[PDB]
Amino acid sequence: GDIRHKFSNEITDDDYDYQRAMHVKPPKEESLFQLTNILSSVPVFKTRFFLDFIARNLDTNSAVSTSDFVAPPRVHENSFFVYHSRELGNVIRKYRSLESIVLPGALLTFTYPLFAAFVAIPSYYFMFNAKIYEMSRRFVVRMDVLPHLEMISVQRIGAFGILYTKLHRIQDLEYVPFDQVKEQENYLWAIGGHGVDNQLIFKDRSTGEFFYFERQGVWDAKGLNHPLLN
Amino acid sequence: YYNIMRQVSLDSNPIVLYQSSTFTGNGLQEFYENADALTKYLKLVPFFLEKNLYDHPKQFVIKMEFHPQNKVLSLDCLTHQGVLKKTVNLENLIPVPYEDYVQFCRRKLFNAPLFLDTEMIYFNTFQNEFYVFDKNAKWNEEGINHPELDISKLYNEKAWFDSLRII
Amino acid sequence: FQKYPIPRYLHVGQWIVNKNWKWNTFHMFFPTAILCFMVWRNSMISTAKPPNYGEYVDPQSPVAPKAIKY
Amino acid sequence: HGWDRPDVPLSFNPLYVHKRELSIFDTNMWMYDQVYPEYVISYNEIHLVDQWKGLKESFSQSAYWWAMMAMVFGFYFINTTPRQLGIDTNDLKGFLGEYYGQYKKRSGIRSNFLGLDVTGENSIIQPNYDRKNGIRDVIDSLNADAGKRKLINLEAKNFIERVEKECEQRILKKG
Amino acid sequence: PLPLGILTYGLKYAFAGVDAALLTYFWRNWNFNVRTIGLLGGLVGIQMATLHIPNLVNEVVIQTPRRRALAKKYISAYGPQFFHDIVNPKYDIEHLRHLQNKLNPY
Amino acid sequence: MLKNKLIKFKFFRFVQSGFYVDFIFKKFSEMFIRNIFIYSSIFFGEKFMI
Amino acid sequence: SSGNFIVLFLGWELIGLTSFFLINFWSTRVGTLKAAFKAFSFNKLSDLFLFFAILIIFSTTYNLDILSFNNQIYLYESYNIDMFYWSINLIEIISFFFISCAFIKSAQFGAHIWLPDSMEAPVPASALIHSATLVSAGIYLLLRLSPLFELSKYAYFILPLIGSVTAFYGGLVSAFQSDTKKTLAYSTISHCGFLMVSYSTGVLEFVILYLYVHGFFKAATFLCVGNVNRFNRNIQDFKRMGGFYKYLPFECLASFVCMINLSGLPLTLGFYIKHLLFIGLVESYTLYPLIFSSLILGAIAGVFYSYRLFYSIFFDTKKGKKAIYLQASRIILNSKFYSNTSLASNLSITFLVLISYTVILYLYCTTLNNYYSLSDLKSIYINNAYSYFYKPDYNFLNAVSILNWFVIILLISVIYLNWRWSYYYTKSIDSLSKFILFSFFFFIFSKYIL
Amino acid sequence: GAWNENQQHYKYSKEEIEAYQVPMRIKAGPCVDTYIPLKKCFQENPTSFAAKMLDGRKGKCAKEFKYYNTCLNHWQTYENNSHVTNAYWADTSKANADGISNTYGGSFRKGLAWLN
Amino acid sequence: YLEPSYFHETFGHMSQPPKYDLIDSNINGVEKKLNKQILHREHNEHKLDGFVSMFKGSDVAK
Amino acid sequence: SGLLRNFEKLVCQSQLSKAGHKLLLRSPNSTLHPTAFYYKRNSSQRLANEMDVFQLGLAAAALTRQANNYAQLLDQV
Amino acid sequence: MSKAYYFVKNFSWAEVSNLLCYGTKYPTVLNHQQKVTRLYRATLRRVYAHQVEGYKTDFKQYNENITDIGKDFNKMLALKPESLELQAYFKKYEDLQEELFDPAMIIDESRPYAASSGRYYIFDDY
Ligand SMILES: Nc1ncnc2c1ncn2[C@@H]1O[C@H](COP(=O)(O)OP(=O)(O)O)[C@@H](O)[C@H]1O
Repeated sequence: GDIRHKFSNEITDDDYDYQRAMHVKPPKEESLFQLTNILSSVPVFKTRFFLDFIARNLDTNSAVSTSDFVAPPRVHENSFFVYHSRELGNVIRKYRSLESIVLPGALLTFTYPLFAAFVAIPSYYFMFNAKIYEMSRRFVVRMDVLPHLEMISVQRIGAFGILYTKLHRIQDLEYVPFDQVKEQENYLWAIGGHGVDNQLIFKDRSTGEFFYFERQGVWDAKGLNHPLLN
Repeated sequence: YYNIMRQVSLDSNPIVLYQSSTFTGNGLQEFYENADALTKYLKLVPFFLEKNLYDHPKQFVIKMEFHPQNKVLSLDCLTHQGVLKKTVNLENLIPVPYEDYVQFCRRKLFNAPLFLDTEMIYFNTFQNEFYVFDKNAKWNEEGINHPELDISKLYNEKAWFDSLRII
Repeated sequence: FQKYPIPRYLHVGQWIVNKNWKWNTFHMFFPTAILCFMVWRNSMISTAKPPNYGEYVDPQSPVAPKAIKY
Repeated sequence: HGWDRPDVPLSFNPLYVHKRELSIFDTNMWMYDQVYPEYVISYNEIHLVDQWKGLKESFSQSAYWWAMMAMVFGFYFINTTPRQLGIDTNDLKGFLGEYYGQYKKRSGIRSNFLGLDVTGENSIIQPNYDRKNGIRDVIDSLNADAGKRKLINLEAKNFIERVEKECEQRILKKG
Repeated sequence: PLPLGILTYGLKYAFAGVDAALLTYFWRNWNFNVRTIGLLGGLVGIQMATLHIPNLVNEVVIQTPRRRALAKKYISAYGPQFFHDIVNPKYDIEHLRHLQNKLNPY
Repeated sequence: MLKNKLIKFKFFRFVQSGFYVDFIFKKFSEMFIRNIFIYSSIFFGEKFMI
Repeated sequence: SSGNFIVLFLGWELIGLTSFFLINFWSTRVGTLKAAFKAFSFNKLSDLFLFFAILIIFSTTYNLDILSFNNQIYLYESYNIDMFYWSINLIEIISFFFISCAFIKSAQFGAHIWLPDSMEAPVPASALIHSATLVSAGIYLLLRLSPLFELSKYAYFILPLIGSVTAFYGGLVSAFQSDTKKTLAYSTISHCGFLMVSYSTGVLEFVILYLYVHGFFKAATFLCVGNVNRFNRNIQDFKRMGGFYKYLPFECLASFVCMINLSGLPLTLGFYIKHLLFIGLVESYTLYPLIFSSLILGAIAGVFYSYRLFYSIFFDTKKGKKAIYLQASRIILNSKFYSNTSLASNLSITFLVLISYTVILYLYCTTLNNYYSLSDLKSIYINNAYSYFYKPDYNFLNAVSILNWFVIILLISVIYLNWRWSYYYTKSIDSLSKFILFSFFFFIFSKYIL
Repeated sequence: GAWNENQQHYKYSKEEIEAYQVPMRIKAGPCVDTYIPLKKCFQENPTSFAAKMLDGRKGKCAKEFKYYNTCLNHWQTYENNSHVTNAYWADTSKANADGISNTYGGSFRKGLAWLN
Repeated sequence: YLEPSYFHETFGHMSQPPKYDLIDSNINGVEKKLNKQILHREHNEHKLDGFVSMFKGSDVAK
Repeated sequence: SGLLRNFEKLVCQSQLSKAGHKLLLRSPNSTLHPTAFYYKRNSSQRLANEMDVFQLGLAAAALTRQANNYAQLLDQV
Repeated sequence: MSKAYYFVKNFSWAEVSNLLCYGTKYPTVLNHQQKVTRLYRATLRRVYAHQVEGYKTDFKQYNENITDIGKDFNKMLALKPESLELQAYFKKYEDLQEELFDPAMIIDESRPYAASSGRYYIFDDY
């Protein structure tokens, strides 16, 4: 319902081009200083060596997803894969692997490691463990069902960025209510309860183990629709 | 809501419903052979940089097949590494707009090339990745108008309108 | 807020606009400026300022503070 | 625009019909107004019942913030040493010296200029030359701190002189 | 020498940032290889050489004309014999501290 | 810490209320006004004493 | 511009009357009348205390000249007045009265209630009252009577603890306020507490610089908040606001600059003022631990409130009513004059910010430079705290490092805390991890590698 | 010779100091002699606030600036005892062994966080 | 940029850019080496004399 | 994902997406046999009271295997 | 258009709670269905006042809470007024509202005793 054509001195659309830097607009024209224009104009980018480097560096084509159904590798001989983390698990592993370098790197590079500890201790206790450390502790990276032992083989992350798989009794599994585990883990569920589905959390009753699955995790129907898992 | 994985197959006679006109070739070498496709790929290098460095899950679709027998999409997109074929559940693909696709990346992307049809973003929620076709492309009118691709068979209000939201 | 009728008999200043505001402003500025100049002269008649830079008060001058002689 | 909105309705200032007798037992306890009269004071924290209950709840909740302050103070005190601050050591006759001079002057204990035989003691605000209280203790503490700093500087100078003399002797001792 | 400017500080910071980004890409992707290590070492060496170059370029281009002009002005004021005697290793620094500069108004 | 007592709205309400200092001071002032002006001054002062 | 004790009382009374009338902007509304009455009562109590102090001073000296009194305040230090059955020192009672009168005006604990309730005044009225004048009365009064406040034991113990507690309380309150007016008032209270603590430090230059910078920045922030409320139809709470950055770009940018300057954030005039305030603390206080804790807590709290306000008003979800945005979202309004605020207001804000920046730069040049260009402060008590500003040791450096590390930790927490689930919550964690790794690599490479 | 002494080593009378409008803070310190020439040059050579805050060598007022800088460094080191403070911070063991300052060393606690 | 003491506090005093005059190459020979050694000794003695003065220069003003 | 690096060893997602593939994942610290899970002596009650059929049988077989290994090592003592 | 005299009159905490739940200090005058509807509407408004508008919102959590509140309200409405379950549900909703009692609640100008109310004196034709 614009009436811009009626008046001549009215602001034109061509004038409103500096607002593209803050307001997202569909492409109307590519700038001379645009990165795409720079790439498509310089004959240096037309060399075969640059194209070969572009095709043979960065992310590889093999790891890119190609199907709506995927099958990970087999942990054991007779187990059945059920659930697997896709991106959240990788990011958690990368975050836990930061301590594999930063902790030694700071130890060899900080003049006051005592000050670093006196700072980070409350950060872990009050801000970090309830955010990342305990979330990764309760994170279930991969979960399969071993039929021979009628158990669940679950591989999860460990503090220094490690992987560890354990077998837990299926009869020890109980459905954990979010309301039943709300208040006692309030800050844990408040700051970092976003990545896991509070409507689906399990518990191994043998050692009081809490198993949490990512809200974006990949679940296999064949494993879910098994006699072991009802 | 739930990411339940179910095995699918191919109809073995999938209908080719869309093929990029400019990006015609066997793969990366064929695109390098064509000068115009080479310039398009040079422009799409910013798309590759956005996907890799800026962590933007997205694909530049250059061809497509449809397997209504298996209810699957058999797209064939192009990237800095070459041509990649993607099989997608027909229930896992939804429409999306240019503003939504752009704002899906928290970091600011580079200047867009003109070879992208901004109004036809396609999000694979199961893979959670956006896809943009080529502006210069040929779309099969009969292939798109098959009874399987009807909005009555595909368009669900909850998935279409509220599944992908950024706050 | 949307303007509403006010009693013409009421001596209110609610959003009162005068068309001849220019002449009234000029008249209320000029004589006020003259009065301000006169008051400024009267106030500057009796003033105290710190001594100038580089000037030191010799204590023998009467300008220096005096003491009551018993 | 688009709708000829009428004048502002008179309901914007509704008239209050007093349904309860404003007893003289609450004189000026309610701010009277022909439109929307109010109570004299506002308690927006009506969730708290009473003043004693409110104080108890506030003291219970303030414990967490008090503990946080204590933790911050401990983290600072277990990771820092006392500093060297005080009055300007080079100036002993100013704020410090004037106090001792006035305490040694005691001009308020002299006789009247006209022989009236009435001294500063003959007043409600009477001079007192032997107070030794109030800011006098703080002045003494500041003087002690300045003396400690000056002694530290002098000891540093003496130790440096001793170090230089020992180095000269050892260089001379070797021969 | 002239003080280090915005260009030099920014060049140093950009080299450090590029190295940090490369190290992040390596560690995060676990892409640590012999070729990557050699490229990183070569980049570090080239960055050091370039950082030494801007200082050399600035110092030479600025000071050398200014130093030549100042020396020529002082040569006419003091003397080549005095300058050489100062350059001679037999001079005493104690007297050199007590020597007066004829171009010092004081 | 899995549960933070400072994360609940009750802690948030107490903090945003300025530790209820306003409530305490207002209750004390109201008690003073009720006891002094009406009870002590007007009633015991004017009605009774005067 | 008071020259005599009568002039100071006249000025205080005029300020009180002006505040009472200004707060009563909507005289037809009796709800604000309660706040106006509370403010008037507080001002009257302050005026009574000031009158009692002035009467005591006159009975002591019978001279109303402020300059002469300051030049003669050291005379009668050794004296006492027989009040009831107690005999307190002459300086003690007058100093206590002056300090109480200042605390009533310059909002302190127990007397800061009227400051938050004073938000019922219009936007410019609140901007004027909160930034200075009513808020700057106490600091100016204390600075004018600097020699009198120098030799008071009651002031010595009262000023540091009261200032630190008030600053901490104001900061914590501003950290929890959703109303823009309430958040701004609590931040102003925190700034007044910090200014009082600086006055307790004994260095006047830091007090003057903090006053100027805080006043300018608070005025800018108050103007931005008033503009936002005007766009929100007199709604001051940020809980029902959001997406206003696209509506008001100028307001968003000005608010960002003002919050960066005012919140004591690092690398600014606020950071310099905070460092100067932390430098001059004396360690002879009996309640030193609590004072230090309160000072640190009040220093750290500004950034959280500023960031929360900025994000909620400008870059949060559309928590505002659909009417506020959609009514101006009509295509018809699109023209060369489209603006959510007034061009005159925006230009005034820009000019005021530029002038304030220039004046603060000039003040820092005159005071904070190597050559002290300040005139005589008329103070005979000069502390050695300037030595630390000229040449401190590594202990103060490590203390400042600890403070900056707490600030950086708070910034990181506010940067990556996922208070709500989101499509990029995992992506936010990945971004935070990448930032930490890159920061570690840059710290390693820039100091050791190159 | 003295750090507070001016290049010409002359004492300024109270009348001259008041005529120089020297700050009372500077008058409190012992570096008045050097600050007198620097103040005289600055008053005789006007520089803007941006100029003075931006000039590194203080422009024309250079020798007086250096003398005042030395005097102020001495004054601020003595009043803060920063010399012995930094000495003890460099090595708590060496300072305790050398007996540089008994009072400073007797309460010298570096702190666990600051490298124990 | 002009006040990096804040960066020198929290992040420490990092590595500065290479700042050197590189003007001693005006001459050549063992005389240049002797001059460089004399300059190093002069810098060390200047540090020592500064320490001695800052330690003994406390009693200059009384 | 990797620069100046070869992805020859990486498993293709095309191979991964196929159900029934011969892909096997070997993970560190992966306990594929609960031999020591149900091993416990000096129980306050009987092993049958404390443990169920599955755990009891697994522990019994583990003990038998350990005894067999020890006896096999005893032939050269 | 409710008279926002919640903090303008010297009403007790019980009075404030009654005004919040049913809008009247004497909710016993309200009927069963009327009281149930008023409680449901007040609970929805208070939930939106903390989960749809506030510090940080979550649309999915708000929807889930709304569904739970709707189920509880349907159960209460289909129950008898003289039922222990209905009274228990009413108490639960009142306690949920009381836990959400925000002293600095946003008062819309459309309220009779609002903050912006009483700003101007409207002159009648008289
Ligand atoms: N004169 C009075 N005496 C006692 N209480 C009063 C008086 N005026 C007002 N109130 C209190 O103020 C509140 C507001 O009453 P009002 O709104 O006029 O009645 P209603 O809610 O029936 O319209 C009442 O709950 C009442 O308790």
